[PDB]
Amino acid sequence: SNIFKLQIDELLEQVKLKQKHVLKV
Amino acid sequence: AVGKNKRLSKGKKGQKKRVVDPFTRKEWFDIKAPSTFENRNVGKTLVNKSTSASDALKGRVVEVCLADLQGSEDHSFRKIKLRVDEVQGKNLLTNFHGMDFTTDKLRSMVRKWQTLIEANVTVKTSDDYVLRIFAIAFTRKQANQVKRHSYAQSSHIRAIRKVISEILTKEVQGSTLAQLTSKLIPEVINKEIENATKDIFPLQNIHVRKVKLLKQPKFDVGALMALHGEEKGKKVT
Amino acid sequence: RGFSSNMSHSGSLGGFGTFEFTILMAALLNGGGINSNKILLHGFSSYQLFKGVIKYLATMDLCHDGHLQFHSNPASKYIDEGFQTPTLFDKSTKVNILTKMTVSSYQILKEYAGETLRMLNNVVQDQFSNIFLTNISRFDNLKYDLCYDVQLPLGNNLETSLAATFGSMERVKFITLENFLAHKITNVARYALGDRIKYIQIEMVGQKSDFPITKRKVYSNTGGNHFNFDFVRVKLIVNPSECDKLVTKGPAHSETMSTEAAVFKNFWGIKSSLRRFKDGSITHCCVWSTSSSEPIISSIVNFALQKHVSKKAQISNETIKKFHNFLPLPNLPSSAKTSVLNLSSFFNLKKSFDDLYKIIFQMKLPLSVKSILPVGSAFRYTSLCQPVPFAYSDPDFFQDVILEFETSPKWPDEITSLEKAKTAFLLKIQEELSANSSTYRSFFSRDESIPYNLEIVTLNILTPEGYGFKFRVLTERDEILYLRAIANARNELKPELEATFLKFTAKYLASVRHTRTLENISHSYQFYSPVVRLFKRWLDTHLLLGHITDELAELIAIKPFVDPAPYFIPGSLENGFLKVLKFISQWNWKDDPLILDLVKPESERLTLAQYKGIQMNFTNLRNSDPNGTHLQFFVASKNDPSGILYSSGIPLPIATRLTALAKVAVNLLQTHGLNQQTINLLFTPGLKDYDFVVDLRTPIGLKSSCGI
Amino acid sequence: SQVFGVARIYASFNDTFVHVTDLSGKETIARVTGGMKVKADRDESSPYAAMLAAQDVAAKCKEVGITAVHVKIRATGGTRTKTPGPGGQAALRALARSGLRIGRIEDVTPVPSDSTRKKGGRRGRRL
Amino acid sequence: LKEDIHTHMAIFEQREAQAQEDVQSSIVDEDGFTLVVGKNTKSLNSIRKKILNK
RNA sequence: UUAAUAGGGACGGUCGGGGGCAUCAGUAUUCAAUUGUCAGAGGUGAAAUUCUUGGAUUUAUUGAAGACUAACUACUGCGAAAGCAUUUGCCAAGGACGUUUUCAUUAAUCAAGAACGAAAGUUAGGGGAUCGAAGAUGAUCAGAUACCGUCGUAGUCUUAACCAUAAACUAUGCCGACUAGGGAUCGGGUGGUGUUUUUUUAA
Repeated sequence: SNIFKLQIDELLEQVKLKQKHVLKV
Repeated sequence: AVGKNKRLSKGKKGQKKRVVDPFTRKEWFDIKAPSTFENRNVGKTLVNKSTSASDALKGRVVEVCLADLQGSEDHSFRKIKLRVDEVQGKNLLTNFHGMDFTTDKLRSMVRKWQTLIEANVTVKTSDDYVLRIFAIAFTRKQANQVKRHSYAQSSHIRAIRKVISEILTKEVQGSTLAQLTSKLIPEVINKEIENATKDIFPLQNIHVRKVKLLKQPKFDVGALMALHGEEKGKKVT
Repeated sequence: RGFSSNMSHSGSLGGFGTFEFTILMAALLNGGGINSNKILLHGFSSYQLFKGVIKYLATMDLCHDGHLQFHSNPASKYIDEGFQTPTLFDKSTKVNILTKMTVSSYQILKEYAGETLRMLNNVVQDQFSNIFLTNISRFDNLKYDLCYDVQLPLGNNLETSLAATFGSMERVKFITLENFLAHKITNVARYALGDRIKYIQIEMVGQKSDFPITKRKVYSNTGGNHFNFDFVRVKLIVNPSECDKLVTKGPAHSETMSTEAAVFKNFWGIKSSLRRFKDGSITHCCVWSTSSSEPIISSIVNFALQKHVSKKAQISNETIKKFHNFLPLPNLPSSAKTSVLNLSSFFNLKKSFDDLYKIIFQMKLPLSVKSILPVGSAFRYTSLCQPVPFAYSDPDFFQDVILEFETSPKWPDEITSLEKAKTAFLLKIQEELSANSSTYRSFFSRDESIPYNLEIVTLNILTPEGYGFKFRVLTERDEILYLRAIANARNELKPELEATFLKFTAKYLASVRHTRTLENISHSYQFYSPVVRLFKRWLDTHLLLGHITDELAELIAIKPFVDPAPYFIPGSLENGFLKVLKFISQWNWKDDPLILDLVKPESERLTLAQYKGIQMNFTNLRNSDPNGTHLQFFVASKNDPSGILYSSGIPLPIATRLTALAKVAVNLLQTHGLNQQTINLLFTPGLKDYDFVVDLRTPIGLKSSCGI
Repeated sequence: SQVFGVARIYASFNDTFVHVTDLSGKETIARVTGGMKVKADRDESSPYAAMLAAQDVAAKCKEVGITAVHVKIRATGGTRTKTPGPGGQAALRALARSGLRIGRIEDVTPVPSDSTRKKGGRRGRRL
Repeated sequence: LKEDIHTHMAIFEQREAQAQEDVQSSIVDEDGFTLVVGKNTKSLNSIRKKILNK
């Protein structure tokens, strides 16, 4: 489960949107 | 006792009248055996006609002597159980269900002045068919033996049981159920046990006493058709 | 999975998006059970929250039997009654959130969730990448077993008849003709095919959703502001068990014409008929004809759509036909009418073996015959071309058969005597067979597959039915002697000797287990016997079978079946073959091992200890061979825990060539869609990369003698 | 042209049952007993009652269509006697005299490897 | 082939025969040490490698 | 000073239906589900209570419960005795044998006292299939079949304590020596021998 949990965290940060564009829009 | 002096019973008051011959509605059905047996024809059975017929047919178990299926009196003394699995056009496709021997022999082989050895194993085939195997073997005296009895020491008995235990596990695991039956007919399993147990102690009447089918996998019609080796209807003109 | 919040009654797969996922999961935090109990807790983590919703969608039904109600503004409760459509009612707002969700799409959505719930519960193998980092929507043909494109008539407005069929009751029901037409084609296709299929998707190719501000409604080039699409494509997920049934059963006959029978007769028209069977039942059914070029699915949809939708429609799926034709057509009676799924030829070969199988037992020999185990390719339904009587020009005509006798202490202790004793047993078998059964013919041959064992002699039996069998003797003393050779061999020579053992166990010991499990497994996977044969056919065209052992091709080709995730089990010839191509293209055999659970569809499944054990073997081997020159493909299973049995000795160039071909093939597919031109390129060899090429011709044509 | 049945014979010390069924045994073809063919309860176990019962099934059996049977004789077994009595033997003879073809004969009496205590007790019974 | 098999094994049974006699012939060293040979042992070469193996 | 054909201890491979704790199997009995059929079933010398057309009895596919290890079973084995008969594992104990290993008299008899002690029985829990004192009830006709039939309490099983009695027998104190032959068997060890066995996996 720990391996799966860390795998989730890796996926999220990869697809996390860059906050700079949020300010731009 | 249908006599008059025989006292009246309470049940006699109410008697359903016999208004149907049950066999007016019964329909015959022909059984066939798997391809591993020489004689596939193994008789027929009857069921009430569908209002369904197939439901009562599925799960039906028929027991028969091997000699009829193999046409050899060298198998007059062995019995097989077949279970119905698929129905097609009055033909029943059966699969192996179990094997057992007749009572008269088991009394016949068992004689005084020797040791009785029985081993049992629970094991599954490559087809995930979980079966239980029973094996029987007896000690024998040598040609030049002079002792009246041929009793074997319990240490030998445990040694023989282990050899019988390990071997029976070997064939079943390394074979399928259909393949497993294919070895039963030539009684090949026995003759290893004689050879494997040959150095430990001389034995006689080595046989696989009984076979039980504990669990079955999910049914596969496609496989069953292969073991037995679709049909368009006729137009109502 | 290609799921979006966009409209689905139009035809696009979707209707379930993030909002529907979010609204659903919110409701579960407030209840969801039949007893209105919470199924999800606010303390759950992301994995648990995701697990519950996927588990929820998988097992509880929302369309036919049962529906949910919740209060956005009151515990959410599951109702057993269903509205026959995907329904997620909101009592507070009186809004059904699944209105955009179609019935047909809902079953596919349910299948995906339940199919994934199995991997989520899986503990043997990591499934993070498949569940999340694999796009299955890239290719429809990979994602769908069958695809038919239907060209509607008069497509700058649809024909008056089809437009007239729209009707006023349907404008009110279906606002757009596209929504109506999609429903029309679905219902007839569903009703016609019935159990032959699992899931159906109707896609409206070339449907636009954005238009210039200068225009009031979307403009399609063929539409002319009338219909916003180019053409309709019918995609199916077929059911292999009942796909190829000759007759479509219907309601039983009765004194008074029942409603279910009535619609059956009206739907099929002249194709309808009332037939009797051997069991004696009288039922309304229609009979079709099998063909070796196309499935029954192609004909039924063509007739059904034309009769009901429009008599001028054009239905064509040439890709599957071309795939079917590439499969070598056997030279048997009624070969053309035979379906690709029929294995009668293989069974007939087995029956001939059975007759000989009886004779050899009854023959008296010094040692009682223990067991004869057929191991030929045909016995596992993998032979590239089906067996044909007397077609001895076929390379696979002679099927290998293992003969084993009763264990004896009299076997020779030196190798060279041992087989010569085995030959003596074969010699006697031949003599008695020649005398007692003269109708059988026989001869001896020289086998040299095992290196340096130049005395193994095989008996070839020509069966009267017209089949050939090759018999080789197995002795228990045989395997220890090879071990004896390895131990005494010089340290420099030991790596060579173990290779000789490796081939021996490949032919004698592991071969038995290989044929046994593949044969039994093949029954569940109906399309395995065809697809493997085309796979070998594809390898032969590019001159790869010579170095690739037939077993290795089989194990590569079963991966899409034992491990279909993230995809489904293939149920089409095209779907199975291309998926094998997809796997090989993306297979990193240098860093990723290939290990298969040779088991039937949900024991003998690999456990954690066995799984890790095989993994350690790969790491140890790659530690010695990181670049992978000595070994390229690591194929392991219960039969093969070492993982090198069927993939040893392959030159690296052939291994790279195999992967290079698969990659480029996939690239061609992405650049150009599946069509007649592309598929021809797939199966034709360039032959230019080779440094030198030699042309050979045989004196006579061998195609006829090969049974083709 | 030859249909097989199974003629299961249960010969108890106070009665004899003649039972004919299909090969599976699920479908009963004809069950007759010594009691229904006798006037007094004591002759239920008599051989004479057995021949009447055996003849009755045989006539019924021929009507059905079956022409041969496999006989599986048995006694009460359990903690009691294991060998079939004269009634079971007598019924077997009648079936042969009836003209039906006999396939195979086997004794299927229940035999316990280990048995519960008998009803007679220690001093004994059958006085 | 029949002739070749016959000649080959016929020589083998001879070679096997002498080998088994040699091991079970009460071998004694020049200094009187009697080699111990187990029953069913067939070749002295076999005895040597068993020592080398262990 | 010996290392007693005194004794103790040790070690090697065996040997045991010796003991305990778990574990596996086996039919059989009863009960329950389903399944086909129909008039009786049961029981005894002759009968009646009893069950049964809501389907008895019987047939067949299963499941559950509690006991118990047939045939093999022997003038055979183990244990001080009472007693101990399915497989496998764990636990400790032990007779005999082998020993060119060790103590050096450490021994015999015997009070009180102590351990256990077949079956039955008592106290307090569990379980309760079968059999079954007691009690109830059918029949009370006929002497080789003359006391049977149905229900059946305590008990029969087990846990923790009491009770300590058997034709618990060689109807027969113990320790030590000596005073006839014969061949059968069990365990161990020694030699020979040729059959079954068998081959560098090991054993």
